[PDB]
Amino acid sequence: QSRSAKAGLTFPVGRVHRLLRRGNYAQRIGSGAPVYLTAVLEYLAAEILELAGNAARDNKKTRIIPRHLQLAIRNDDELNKLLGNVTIAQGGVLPNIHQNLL
Amino acid sequence: DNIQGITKPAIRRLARRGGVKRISGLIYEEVRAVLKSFLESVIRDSVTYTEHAKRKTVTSLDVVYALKRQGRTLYGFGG
Amino acid sequence: DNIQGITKPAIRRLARRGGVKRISGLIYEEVRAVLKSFLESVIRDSVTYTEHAKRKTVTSLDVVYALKRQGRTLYGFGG
Amino acid sequence: LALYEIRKYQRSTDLLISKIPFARLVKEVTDEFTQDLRWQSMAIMALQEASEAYLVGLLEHTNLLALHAKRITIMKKDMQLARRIRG
Amino acid sequence: VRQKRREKQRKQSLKRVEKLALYEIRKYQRSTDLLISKIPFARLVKEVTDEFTQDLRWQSMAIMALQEASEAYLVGLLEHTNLLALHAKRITIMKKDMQLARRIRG
Amino acid sequence: RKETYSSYIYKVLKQTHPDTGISQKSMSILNSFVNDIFERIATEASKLAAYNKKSTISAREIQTAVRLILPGELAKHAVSEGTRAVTKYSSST
DNA sequence: TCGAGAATCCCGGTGCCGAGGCCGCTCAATTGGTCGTAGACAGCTCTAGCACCGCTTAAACGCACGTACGCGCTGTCCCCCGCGTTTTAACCGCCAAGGGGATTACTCCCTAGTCTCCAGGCAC
Repeated sequence: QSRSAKAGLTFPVGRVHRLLRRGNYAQRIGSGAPVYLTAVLEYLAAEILELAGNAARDNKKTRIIPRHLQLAIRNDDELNKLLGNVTIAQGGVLPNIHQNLL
Repeated sequence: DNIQGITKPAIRRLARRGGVKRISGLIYEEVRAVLKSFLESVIRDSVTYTEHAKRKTVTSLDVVYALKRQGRTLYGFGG
Repeated sequence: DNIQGITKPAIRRLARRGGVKRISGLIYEEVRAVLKSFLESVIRDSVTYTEHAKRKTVTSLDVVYALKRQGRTLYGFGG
Repeated sequence: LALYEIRKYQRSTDLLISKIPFARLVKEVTDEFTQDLRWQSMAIMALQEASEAYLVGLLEHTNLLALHAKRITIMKKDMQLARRIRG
Repeated sequence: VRQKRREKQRKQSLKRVEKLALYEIRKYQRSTDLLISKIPFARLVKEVTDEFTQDLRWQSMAIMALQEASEAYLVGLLEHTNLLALHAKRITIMKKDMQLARRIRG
Repeated sequence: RKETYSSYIYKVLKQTHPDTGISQKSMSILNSFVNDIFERIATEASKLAAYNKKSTISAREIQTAVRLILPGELAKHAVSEGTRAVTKYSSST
């Protein structure tokens, strides 16, 4: 019985606890810690995959491309607060012609 | 010369990606100079990474670590 | 009422300290607005720090660590 | 008398903005965000210094933005595009 | 040489089928791929690495990531200088416009 | 043979929206993003642990780190998901 | 005018390379008895912020000369730009050498743990 099947988790909570142990970060890791790490990573993954599913829905393509992920990460102010500095490979840029040139 | 390999219509298409109506003839040399400066500023760290590692291949892991060190992190090539 | 804790000649003398001579009338209200939006994140991060410290008084080391996390490191108040 | 105050406030390397109205302002924002919290005066003067540095950086960024648009008096749009290169 | 025959067939298919500046702005804003010619950029980064080198090798994906990051930084600086250009009542940009954004960022 | 989240990303994709396909480069971008936010929350949790005399990383350290990094709606939904999963874990051992 | 025959629009068949699934598997995930060690609470003090105001006190609020210049209009003037035309090297395919990356590990060498003796270091 793994620690993931004790809470319905899918992200590898035992592996994550192992990388926190043998990963030059801290000394002790509580039992309530890596299930919560698995929880917040699962929430972030569910948010970005739902945004990618919407981006695949409204763009009539049944697959996930990096342009869809770039339009996911750049058209949300919470995602511009979180990851407004990093970029996506082959993601392109935001199509926004300014009003003064129009 | 290899600094003029990125020619005038290349920077024109880059500006049309960035949304410019009309551009001037003084832009291209300063664009190439700031591109050489940014390339030097990332390549110095990216080659000190591969010079410490007893290697001669500038690996993609080394350039994404050097990009993460200098703020502008990429996704997909490690990390 | 503490939203007007700063005054207009104070912003004028701060502009003379920097180099801004001619000031518009909207600049003081926009400075109050950008001060409002600037202090709020660091102060609520210090509230999160004090909640991590589970006390009432906000200690100075929590302020230094909050300004270090925000990217506005201050020298002289810790270490 | 234009160069008088520029050579006065810059050479005097002390603070210029208030302390106790800033204490009232930080009490106001902790009443907005938190429950009253006691505040060390070193933390209040550290917030004062950080606000001063952020403001002088914003004004020294808009200084050349004023002369860029053939102006001298800074405008409200100057505190709308200097934030674009400040995050 | 079946790969050569397939390449000639694809080249023939591209030659037969695939073969007021306001359109290019909205055209190149929805493009996703790279826009810098590859092997002159590789020769340029080979010349840049010759200043800080020894026969240092190069993986191809590293030069691809470098081209992507440099294109991203250039379009970021260009998108930031367009606002300062139109702020100074200039539809046409100038080298003075790419001096303040190169100054106030650091 | 590297410990990759790829099968887990496809698994959590197949629960809410199974109609969308996933490529290779986009999946590697997702894996690098989740590893980046994982190491960011790891170093922030280790930093907050080494701040105020608590070497054991409990749920308190990482909930303070989640409240620290994320914006308000994101930290609210993240602390909701984390409290839900920690009750489901501490209840079912 | 009938009809047979050639051309084309639209409908049906088929490569094809990327997404999806799968058998074999093999160093990690689980649980466990234990065990030195973090750590949470509490008397108790001590110490830093808060209010009132004694006593002054520069400084902001706001209105009045006045002229510098932001915005808009008018004329100027020229420099990138669309377009045509000529050149040119990028991409692709392919032949070829070979060179560092990757994987295995052993003596040796440098470190965790151990106790023992001494010279730093802010307080009086």
